[PDB]
Amino acid sequence: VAQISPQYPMFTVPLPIPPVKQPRLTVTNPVNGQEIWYYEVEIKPFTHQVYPDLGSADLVGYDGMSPGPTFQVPRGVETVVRFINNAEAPNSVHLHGSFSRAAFDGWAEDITEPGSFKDYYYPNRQSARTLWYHDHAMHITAENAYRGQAGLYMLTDPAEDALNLPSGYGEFDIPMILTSKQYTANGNLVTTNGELNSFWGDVIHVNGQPWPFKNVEPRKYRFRFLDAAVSRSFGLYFADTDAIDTRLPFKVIASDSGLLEHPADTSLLYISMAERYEVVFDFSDYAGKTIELRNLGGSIGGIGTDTDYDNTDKVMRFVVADDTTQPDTSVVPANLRDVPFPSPTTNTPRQFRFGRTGPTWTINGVAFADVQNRLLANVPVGTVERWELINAGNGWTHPIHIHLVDFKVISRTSGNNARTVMPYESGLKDVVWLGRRETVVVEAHYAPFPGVYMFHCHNLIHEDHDMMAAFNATVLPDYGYNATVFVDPMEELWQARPYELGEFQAQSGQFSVQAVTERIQTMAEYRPYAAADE
Ligand SMILES: *[C@@H]1O[C@H](CO)[C@@H](O[C@@H]2O[C@H](CO)[C@@H](O[C@@H]3O[C@H](CO)[C@@H](O)[C@H](O)[C@@H]3O)[C@H](O)[C@H]2NC(C)=O)[C@H](O)[C@H]1NC(C)=O
Ligand SMILES: Nc1ncnc2c1ncn2[C@@H]1O[C@H](COP(=O)(O)OP(=O)(O)OP(=O)(O)O)[C@@H](O)[C@H]1O
Ligand SMILES: *[C@@H]1O[C@H](CO)[C@@H](O[C@@H]2O[C@H](CO)[C@@H](O)[C@H](O)[C@H]2NC(C)=O)[C@H](O)[C@H]1NC(C)=O
Ligand SMILES: [Cl-]
Ligand SMILES: [Cl-]
Ligand SMILES: [Cu+2]
Ligand SMILES: [Cu+2]
Ligand SMILES: [Cu+2]
Ligand SMILES: [Cu+2]
Repeated sequence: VAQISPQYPMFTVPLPIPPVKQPRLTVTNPVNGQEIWYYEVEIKPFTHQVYPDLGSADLVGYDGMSPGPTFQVPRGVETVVRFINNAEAPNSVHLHGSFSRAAFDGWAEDITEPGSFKDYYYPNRQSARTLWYHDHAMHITAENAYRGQAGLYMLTDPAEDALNLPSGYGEFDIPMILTSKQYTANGNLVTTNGELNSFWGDVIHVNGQPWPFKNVEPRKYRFRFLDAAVSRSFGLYFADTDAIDTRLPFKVIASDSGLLEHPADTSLLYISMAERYEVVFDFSDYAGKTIELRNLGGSIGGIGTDTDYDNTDKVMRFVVADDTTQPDTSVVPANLRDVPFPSPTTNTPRQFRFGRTGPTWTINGVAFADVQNRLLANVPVGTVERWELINAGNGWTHPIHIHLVDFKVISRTSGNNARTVMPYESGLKDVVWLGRRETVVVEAHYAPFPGVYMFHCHNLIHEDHDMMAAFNATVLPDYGYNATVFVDPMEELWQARPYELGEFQAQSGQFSVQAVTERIQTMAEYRPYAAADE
């Protein structure tokens, strides 16, 4: 249908790379003598000239930019990130892909008001994967995400590095953070506020830039795809501009939770909100060509309901040079890793139904705000469980996120007989897309930390009104590991604290080296992540 946003100059601005986010300092952990990387992130308003010939867009972002700066963390280095609210509305930060303790996982009610800051303690012990950090605050997630509180967080393993995949952030390892927005005549953002069905957007962005180009060498690139959009699901394919309907093959090498067991040979990638897929594309056969990254129309080929616009079939262009600077020495092994799949269970699955109760998006007819009713499951830590995620509806689709766990997609049924399980769903994931009339069974090990945790739809419109609920990953009082201070997300010890702008800019009081050191050494003594130690 006709584009509503003004006419944009297609493929004329080059793809931005979020900078890598540098720690302020490191703090000796008294427990193990190791260095904890400490960072400061300032959430603040800024403007961006999106449309060269028009007004500015008002955004609010991690360190005054969208996407946020990219985190790059080796497995086994604990990080502490002080997320500092200097904006107009509260925040709650969720590290999506992290088995963070309940109080460091971005619980929607665990907010930071402006003039406050919260310290998040992350383990960084999981399998190498593309994580992303984003706002999760009660009822205001859609707008906080859309206005630009989302950035990448790369968990790296030297073992993954010995597979010799195309490498180097900004070089042959490219973040591909997709968003779908709408602009006014004056080129500001159209707000998602008061939207209750879906906010599709008619302007496609990669890393915050509408319809970019990148100049590439005719060799393999590692592409880290993330759908950071509010509501748009995609069917990605690449075509030579000479033949825009001819889909070029590529390999999926990883899903949400990290590497597949084997690359999945693919020509069409389904990706919905909050899904991460890592692709290797070989430009070597296309020396001298423009490859266009495109999106499947017909609401992702009849899997979705998304409205398509004049230009939502276009993502960005790759202008392929005649030659490499030096040889491409990277490969893609047939065997990437042994995926730590959960031990299969025969226990009867739980059922969660994603639908409507009048004007409200619900799970089992419950809204997240209905505190009484929203804790839908108690799972003993260690348990493997199958959840059957049900979309009975033809008029909505629901990418379901479970916090804490990595899961195996066991099965997909479709009431429009459209598809089953996809080859790139062969590994471990933390989001799975319920297309039209789709039921999906996932299997997860609810481990290793006890806590109250969220699960929900990642269509941020639906999440906010109000398709979210909670599970309790439970232990008996004799469990120890200080479980009593890490099970309740709203525990006083880990709550936001106020600060003054002058303290923050001068690196004094609470931001002295000394205070930051004392505060993080105190946190470390509680040993939040000990039970994972292997
Ligand atoms: C999520 O599940 C956890 C279990 O992992 C629940 O925490 C448990 O809460 C009960 C009471 O809330 C605690 O037992 C109590 O101990 C004191 C004596 O020291 C006494 O006042 C009570 O009679 C009772 O025996 C239990 O220790 C605690 N477990 C842990 C490990 O903290 C938690 O309540 C659940 N959250 C929700 C929202 O359901
Ligand atoms: N996006 C939406 N927002 C609100 N209501 C919707 C939406 N899409 C569909 N509905 C309504 O919700 C109900 C269920 O929609 P659904 O897609 O299941 O409809 P259907 O085609 O009639 O399927 P069935 O015959 O199995 O009910 C219907 O009353 C429909 O009109
Ligand atoms: C739970 O948290 C407490 C609070 O930090 C830990 O207590 C510390 O333990 C170390 C080593 O035993 C001592 O040297 C500290 O002086 C303790 N501080 C306090 C206030 O008690 C405790 O070890 C943690 N327990 C577990 C099981 O992880
Ligand atoms: Cl059930
Ligand atoms: Cl110990
Ligand atoms: Cu998320
Ligand atoms: Cu998450
Ligand atoms: Cu939904
Ligand atoms: Cu979430």
